[PDB]
Amino acid sequence: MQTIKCVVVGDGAVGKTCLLISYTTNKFPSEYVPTVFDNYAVTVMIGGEPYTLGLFDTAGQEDYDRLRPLSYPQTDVFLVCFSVVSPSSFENVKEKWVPEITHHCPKTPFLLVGTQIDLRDDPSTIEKLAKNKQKPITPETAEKLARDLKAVKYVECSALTQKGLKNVFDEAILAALEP
Amino acid sequence: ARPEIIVLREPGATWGNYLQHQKASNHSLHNLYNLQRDLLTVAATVLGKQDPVLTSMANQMELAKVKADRPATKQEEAAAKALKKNLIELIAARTQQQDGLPAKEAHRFAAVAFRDAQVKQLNNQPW
Ligand SMILES: Nc1nc2c(ncn2[C@@H]2O[C@H](COP(=O)(O)OP(=O)(O)O)[C@@H](O)[C@H]2O)c(=O)[nH]1
Ligand SMILES: [Mg+2]
Repeated sequence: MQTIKCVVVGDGAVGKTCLLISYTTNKFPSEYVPTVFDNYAVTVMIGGEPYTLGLFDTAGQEDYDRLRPLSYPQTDVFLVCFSVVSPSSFENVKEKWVPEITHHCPKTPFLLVGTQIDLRDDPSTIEKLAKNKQKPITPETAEKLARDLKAVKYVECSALTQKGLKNVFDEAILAALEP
Repeated sequence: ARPEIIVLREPGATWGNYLQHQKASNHSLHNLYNLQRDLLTVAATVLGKQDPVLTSMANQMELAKVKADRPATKQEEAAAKALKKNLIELIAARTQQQDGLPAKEAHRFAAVAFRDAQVKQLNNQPW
């Protein structure tokens, strides 16, 4: 069977693990959220052909910087993640994540993925963001960064509401089946 | 622009069914995965289930065998060579963090703790 290996990468607390659990189980986790997603593989039918899809989470904290890339070999697509209510995480896409994956997997395509979009329209998050100056990241400014850093595209989702969730992984599968 | 994509979700740990077990001829990347898994399990034993990331990564070294084996690159074989040293440095750093230990004492503890746990693991490999 042909195999798609997808690796999810990004800052701590952006929602990497929950995005993976909500997508694979169709449930948002509150009771069991490991730091790194449990081992997962599934059958995907793509144009009548069966593919193995393997989804790999990572630990984004700098303590693991020398251990994290052990899971990069043979990766077919990366998901580079940031929360749309964390400008800090958006910044690290440019300065840490894309430099990291392109140093190890220099021709492997990647999507830029915005997470937690249900917090864009939640006052307390905007309230907290107004203090020390920040606003949520918009699809516009995020699409620019994706053009700049040569991501396949920008996609967006909420693990909590499941909005856009299916599409993120459809696009990833497509980006994996490429030149 | 787009094929019909249907994901066949299944409940539970099905992933073991998807592993490709057949070894490459020279320089098996899969064998590399096995050694790295063994090293990560040793560091997880030392840190004593205070750090579940190491165990999760060991688990991933198995999951990684969903991709068919091939000969390893030089960056991959060097990474597997550098891994022990890097795990010891993590343990060391952690021991300065949690405990009061000065860096050189922490490193010494880490090297010895790792060496000894590695020996126990090797001597507990089943027949
Ligand atoms: N409101 C909301 N919260 C989320 C979402 N995804 C994750 N979270 C929360 O963000 C925190 C970190 O999520 P986690 O999956 O562990 O992030 P990770 O460190 O990148 O793996 C947790 O408290 C989650 O409940 C989301 O889509 N919406
Ligand atoms: Mg996580």
